[PDB]
Amino acid sequence: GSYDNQTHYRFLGDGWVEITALATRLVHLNMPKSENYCRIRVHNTTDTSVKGNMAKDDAHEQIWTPWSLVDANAWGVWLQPSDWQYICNTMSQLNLVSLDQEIFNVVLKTVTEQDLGGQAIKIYNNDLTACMMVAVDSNNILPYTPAANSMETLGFYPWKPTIASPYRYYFCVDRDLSVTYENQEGTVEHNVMGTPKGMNSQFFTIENTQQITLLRTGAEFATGTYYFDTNPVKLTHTWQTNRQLGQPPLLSTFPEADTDAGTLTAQGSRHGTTQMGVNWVSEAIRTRPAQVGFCQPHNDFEASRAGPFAAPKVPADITQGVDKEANGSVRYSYGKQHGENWASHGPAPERYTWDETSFGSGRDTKDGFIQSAPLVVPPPLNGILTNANPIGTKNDIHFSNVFNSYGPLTAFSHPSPVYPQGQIWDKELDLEHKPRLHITAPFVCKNNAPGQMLVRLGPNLTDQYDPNGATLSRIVTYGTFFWKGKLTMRAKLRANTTWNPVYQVSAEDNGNSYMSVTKWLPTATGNMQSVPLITRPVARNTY
Amino acid sequence: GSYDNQTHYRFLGDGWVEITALATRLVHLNMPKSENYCRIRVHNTTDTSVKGNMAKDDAHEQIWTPWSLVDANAWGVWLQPSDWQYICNTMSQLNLVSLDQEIFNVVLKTVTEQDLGGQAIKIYNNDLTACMMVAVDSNNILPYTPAANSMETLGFYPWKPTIASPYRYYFCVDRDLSVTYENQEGTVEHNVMGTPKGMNSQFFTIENTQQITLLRTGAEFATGTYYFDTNPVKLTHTWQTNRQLGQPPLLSTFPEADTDAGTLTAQGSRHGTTQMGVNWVSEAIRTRPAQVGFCQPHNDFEASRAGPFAAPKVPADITQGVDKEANGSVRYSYGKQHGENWASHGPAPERYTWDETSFGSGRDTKDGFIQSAPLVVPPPLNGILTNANPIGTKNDIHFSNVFNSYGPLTAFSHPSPVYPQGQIWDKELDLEHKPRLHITAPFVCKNNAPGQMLVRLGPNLTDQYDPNGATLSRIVTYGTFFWKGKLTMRAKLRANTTWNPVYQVSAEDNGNSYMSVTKWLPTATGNMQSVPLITRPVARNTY
Amino acid sequence: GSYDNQTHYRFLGDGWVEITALATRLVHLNMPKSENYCRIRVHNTTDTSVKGNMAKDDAHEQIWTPWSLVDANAWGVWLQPSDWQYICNTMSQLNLVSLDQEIFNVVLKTVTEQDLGGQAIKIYNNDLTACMMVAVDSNNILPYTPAANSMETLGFYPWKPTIASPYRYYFCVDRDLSVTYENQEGTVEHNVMGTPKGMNSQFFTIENTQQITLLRTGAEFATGTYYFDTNPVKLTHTWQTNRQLGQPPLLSTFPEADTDAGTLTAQGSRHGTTQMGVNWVSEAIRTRPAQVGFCQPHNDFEASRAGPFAAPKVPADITQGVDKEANGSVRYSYGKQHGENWASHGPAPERYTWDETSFGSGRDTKDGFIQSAPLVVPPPLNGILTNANPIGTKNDIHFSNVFNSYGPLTAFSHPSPVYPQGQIWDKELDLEHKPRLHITAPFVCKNNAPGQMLVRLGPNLTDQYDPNGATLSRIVTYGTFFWKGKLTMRAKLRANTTWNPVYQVSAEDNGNSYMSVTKWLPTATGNMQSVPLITRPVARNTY
Repeated sequence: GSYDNQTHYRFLGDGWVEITALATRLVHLNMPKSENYCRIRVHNTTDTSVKGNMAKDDAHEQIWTPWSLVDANAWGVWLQPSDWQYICNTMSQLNLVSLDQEIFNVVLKTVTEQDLGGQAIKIYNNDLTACMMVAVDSNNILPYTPAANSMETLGFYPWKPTIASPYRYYFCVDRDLSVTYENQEGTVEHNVMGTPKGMNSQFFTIENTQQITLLRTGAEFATGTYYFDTNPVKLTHTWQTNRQLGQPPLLSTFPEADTDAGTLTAQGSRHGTTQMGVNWVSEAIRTRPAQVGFCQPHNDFEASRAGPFAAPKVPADITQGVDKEANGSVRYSYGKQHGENWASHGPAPERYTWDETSFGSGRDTKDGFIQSAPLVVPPPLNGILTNANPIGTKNDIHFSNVFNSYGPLTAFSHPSPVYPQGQIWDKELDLEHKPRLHITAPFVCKNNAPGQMLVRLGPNLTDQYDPNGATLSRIVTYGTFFWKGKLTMRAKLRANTTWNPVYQVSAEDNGNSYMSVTKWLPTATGNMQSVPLITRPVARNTY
Repeated sequence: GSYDNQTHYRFLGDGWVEITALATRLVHLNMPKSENYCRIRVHNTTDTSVKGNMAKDDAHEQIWTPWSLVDANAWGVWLQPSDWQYICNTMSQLNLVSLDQEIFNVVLKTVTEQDLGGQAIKIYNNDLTACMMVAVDSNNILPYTPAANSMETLGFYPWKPTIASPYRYYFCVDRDLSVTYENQEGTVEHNVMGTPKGMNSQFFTIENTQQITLLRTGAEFATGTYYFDTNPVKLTHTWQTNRQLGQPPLLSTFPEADTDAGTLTAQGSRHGTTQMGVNWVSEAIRTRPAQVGFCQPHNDFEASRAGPFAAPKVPADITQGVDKEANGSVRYSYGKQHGENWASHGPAPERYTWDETSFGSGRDTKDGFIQSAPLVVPPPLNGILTNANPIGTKNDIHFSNVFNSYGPLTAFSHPSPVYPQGQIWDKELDLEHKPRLHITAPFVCKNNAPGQMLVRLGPNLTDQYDPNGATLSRIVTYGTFFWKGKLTMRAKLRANTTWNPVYQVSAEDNGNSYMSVTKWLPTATGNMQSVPLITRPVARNTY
Repeated sequence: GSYDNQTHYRFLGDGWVEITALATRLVHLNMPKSENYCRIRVHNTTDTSVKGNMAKDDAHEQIWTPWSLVDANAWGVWLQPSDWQYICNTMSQLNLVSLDQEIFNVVLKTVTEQDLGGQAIKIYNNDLTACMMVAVDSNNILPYTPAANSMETLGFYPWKPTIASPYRYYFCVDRDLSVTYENQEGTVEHNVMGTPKGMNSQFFTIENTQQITLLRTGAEFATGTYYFDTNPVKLTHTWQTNRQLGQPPLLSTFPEADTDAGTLTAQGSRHGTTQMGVNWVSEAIRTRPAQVGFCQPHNDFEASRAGPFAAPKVPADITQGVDKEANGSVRYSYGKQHGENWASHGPAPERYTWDETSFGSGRDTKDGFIQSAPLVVPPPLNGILTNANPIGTKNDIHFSNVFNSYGPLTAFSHPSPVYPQGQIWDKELDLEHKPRLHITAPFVCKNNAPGQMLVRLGPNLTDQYDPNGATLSRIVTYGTFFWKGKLTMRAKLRANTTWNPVYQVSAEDNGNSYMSVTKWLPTATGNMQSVPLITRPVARNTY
């Protein structure tokens, strides 16, 4: 029964900090809309029957459970904006050690109607006998639904009450949606969503799969110390592109003044190795150890059995010919509970394009080209496939949209954790050949995910209860409880090597910069906001 | 000297079955056509000189050895059709522990001619002194030729005598075959098969490489318990595509009746993350953890030093816009000894397109498209590369034939073992960077393959034997022997999680279904057949 | 205080699974209609005074107790539809080991009236002092009333609240109802129900016979581990009829093609034994070891001291001349709490004719006949009593309605447990010569039944309580409590003997088959249903 909410750094020897984060929020649990598990076939035939709207398709089928989950899978739950700044400036890498959770001070209440002055007011009595059910999926039978996807985790301000994210999982049906364009003459050949297949139909109930701990008013619950098995993410970014790996060419002449340029040895009489057949070596055509960053086939919509979906890109830099979509810049969309300014009296969420700090893996899709199989030094008109030639028959789809250049020697940095609206852990997929990375979470658990902590208000019935005919009348209940977490981490402090001062995440004055300190400060009525900080300030050397 | 042929399941604790399969067949060994090793240059100049016939090329060069191999690399040798059904319905995964082999009851006979009634009958005397040679390639010097490729393993019915597959391996020559089309004006520029190169020419004799155990009539041989080091394959299939990973969007309105649909929150005011630049999030464009299944460049014919060959695809689902060739559905072609109906009095084999159960990795190549680098919600005519636009100059080759979308975050399930005509183990290639999977065998041995068991009738000469001039007259011999194998496996029983009844491989009545029980039943004259069963009935959850 | 609801299989050695089922429901206990024991003489003189309505008689006399019983005597309480499928496909037999019960989280509430807006709403306060009474009939003095007879056991879906079945038992009076037919001229000679006889009149109160544990709000109760003594039922069906026992006759000629038939040795020169006097032996008249299945006198209405009742048949197959009533196919009639579709907005229950899988004991009542005492090979007109000759004077009552052919060598299989609406245990009758089987429960307890668990809301009186004059005014109370059970079982895994794939209980796609998976799936509003599964898929060999 303690409201611990602060982070303790415990400096061991050899520069190994043990960051022990702590979080505590008041979760406001409400009664379900129904106590029944039900599959709801979502289909937007008013939005995909228009020609060209295949990216506007969100038609699916989901089992909707009466349970709701307490998901704390975001960094803003555990760390302050000043704690992320102290970690990112000073530590060199971050790892996850353990995760301990707890539920205490369970309080359940009912509502009642009383007439006062001609109107009806609410009366909030206590239930000293009604319970709430806690199920922890420690073996992971149920589907893993992280609430950081729909932005439904716990609130990032410790002094605010939190709602609980309702639990639902995907039921697997068929969907076949035709491919048109923006003003196509004709029709949509297929817009049909199928039936439950007998092969792969999984109806998971929480009751038949979990061991449920009933919590009456005044009871506490605890899951003891899940231990992580993840790989350490790095809090320093890389800058070396493919043209900055190895030894530079030695200069024949040196600059006399500070503004002059140094000339190299001529290309016909220069040493080194190439892979082209020309009898000259330059900085562009050389033999590098590997290829830093690769060319994604950006904005492709693969079509599996469940309808079209955009293929996920690995996030890289948006290099100066600025292309956010061609490199996979994640566009977040969060609410008032997760970082929006509370003075935003609008229905639209606050949205932010996350810019990736790894400057070596970006692909400028306007200065990339492909020449012919022998190398001529000026290529002719038919000997170069530039990024302005139409692929197929149509313009606006050049070769960079279909060129996939992932190879056996492609190296790329792990994508950085965005601080407030991020996601900490994700479980690895149950397929036999698992991907190398997840683009949603920097820590992919190798063995087993921590438990989905599901909570549910137990049903309080009225006296007229007939279990046969068509009705379920129950007393209106709501419950509030405290959740306490404890995320132990393990960081390594930064060594100082370079001469010049490195980049640090400081907070500027009240202006119009992005680290304006008026953001992380409550207003005259208390409207806090959390905007994303930078994760990897200090550069590191790749090679 | 025991005819063990049955499978014993031994249930250990914690649900760990030790399946100990057993096989025994009577192998009918015949005399070779010649005792000489000879390289036979196969070249079909009557079939590839026609324009467009580059997939009809089977021109190569092979060393033909006088030895024949006893290959038991198929599941039908070890398991009954009722044993595969008990394993696939009830176990969750399968692993290989050991493999023990044995050769006993060696019987050699000669033939003779005797005149009876004006015609010549055969007389089958015994050889009590002639031997047969057994070589087991336990160190794997010789080339690894699995006889499950040419469908030449042991017979799948235990009550039938079996022939032995002749041993031959590939000799490495050059082949350059020109690329034409179906009615091209012109000629074939190159249809020449080269000479033995001095660099890579390997002539492997069984005599100079192996230790040969001579088996006279009444002797037995045994290789003691090769121990496997393979990875466990899974007997449960996945259904989750890329649009069914993660948390579903929460519904704003719920369906009133059982036939209504539930509407979601509008896309302009929905939370989550994308990787496109639009200020709305839908189910198609979201940020998934990985990409389940990838886009193969289907029906491409790469041309190495030894002529053209189709690049192998990873088998996936054939999702409802049915495309068996674009996802790599293996087309088997077996004979009367391996699963054809014995009443099929024809020269043509029985052939079956194996359909893959992993429903999440299939790629519908008619509803896949690529848009421009910024995202507009209806794309224009020049802003989408659909699957009906010609690539290059010609139709019927759209972008899906050349789009390779394998990336650093591509996840895909291991392909399932087809039961009767499958292949159990394959050795990993001796290259320095080995592939992730083999599309022919679910168990790739990490250290060393089990031994190629080669057998050969020892030469019985006549009295006029001159080792110099041009002849080798020898007595006509044939031999029959028993082979006994023992394949120990290790399976894990299935946990029951879902509410609804899962899919099971039952046998329907005498009708026209695929699991009609009249298939696995001998006819009025005894014509059995083995058709492929389903390997992964029960679905599992990927994420 | 744990909501365990899942089934654990614990695989011991030698293939002996210990299935430990678990159930937990929220039982909604209501106040009785009166606190008095009262015998209610039910007599439908508006329904049996019509001529011919003797099967429409449900006139009896019952003591109605103020107690209600928590009966968990059905398989749907303990097992999921996917758990029955895993047991029936994979296990060979089933036995009952123990049974442990528990009552916890007892919550009692009253209702009150408050005026709001001109109408009266209900107010549900708590009783922290009122109790509920729990009596467990561990010695079985009271009459054994299984609530699976009137379909009043606990609900089969774990996420639904359950009502408690009211307790009542039969008081023994006389009833004499005359036998008429459908349009008889005359009258009903006797339709009189008698008085309490002094010899056999038993008035059982729960108070004077049981030891009652009072449970106030926050107390728990437990009955410790009743241990069963039942016989194992078999989860594999038989198919061998009386004409498929023993050695077949050897064929003289064999079929040449797959469609030909094999002829036997002629009957005049065939060996074997008969029991007829003819000098020829055929397949019909032979000497079998026993008689599989017998001929019940179907649809007879015996008349004891308490009125007419249908004599119970042993359920057998309904063999192809389909007769469900002549073999005793049990016709179940269940409600919305026990397996009806919840979208059925009707007063009529859902009803299902249970079909028995034992294919060897069925009696086709159209191809059965009786010949004369010596055997002629074509019988004459007066030498055969076929199933079209009238018995007595009237048609529609042939000899199969009165032929009872149970003998000293009649063998018959035990009837199978229907899964959802079944009944698990029944106690054996207290008569000196007990029947061989019960047609309602596969496990008849040899020594002592588990205890009838009776529950009752303790009386809460108002302040004006006079124990003499005619009134009992009490406060309106209702109570909810959790019941936790634990049924340990003991199964044996299936051995695989046959070559062909055996029958398995799979789930087909969304169609119109009986194992359509849309049945075991909630709808868009959550209307689950439980239809009966098959209990004995895999066949076994009788002889």
